[PDB]
Parts: sequence; structure tokens; C-alpha cells
Amino acid sequence: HMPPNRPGITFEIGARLEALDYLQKWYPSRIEKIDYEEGKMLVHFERWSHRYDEWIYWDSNRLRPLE
Repeated sequence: HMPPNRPGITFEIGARLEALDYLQKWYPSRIEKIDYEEGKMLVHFERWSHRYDEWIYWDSNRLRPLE
């Protein structure tokens, strides 16, 4: 129910992070929505169509802080 502690990532709508994309490249993204019951969030890749927004569990190693 509470997001994990991942320094450099703020678990709030609109916060930014990097997500490992379909080309295995780290890509700048932002949090659209959070699912606190299932422990996941909806991630939007910067400039992409929202068709590609992806639900990713909040402890995923496919997320990292945006340096």
C-alpha cells in the first residue's frame, strides 16, 4: 500500500523518472496514475502517444531515477 523507498524517485502523479523502454534504452517518463492496492503505476513516455502508457510495478528494475 505504501510505495517503496527508492531515492531519486518521487511516487506522485506528475513526477519524473526513467523507464527501460522497448528498445532497451532508458527513456524519460512521468507518472500518470498510481494503483496503491496492486503496487503499480501508469508510466507515460515523454512525447509518445498515450497508447504506449504502461503499468509497471513500483519496485520494478525497469524504473530508475532520472539523473
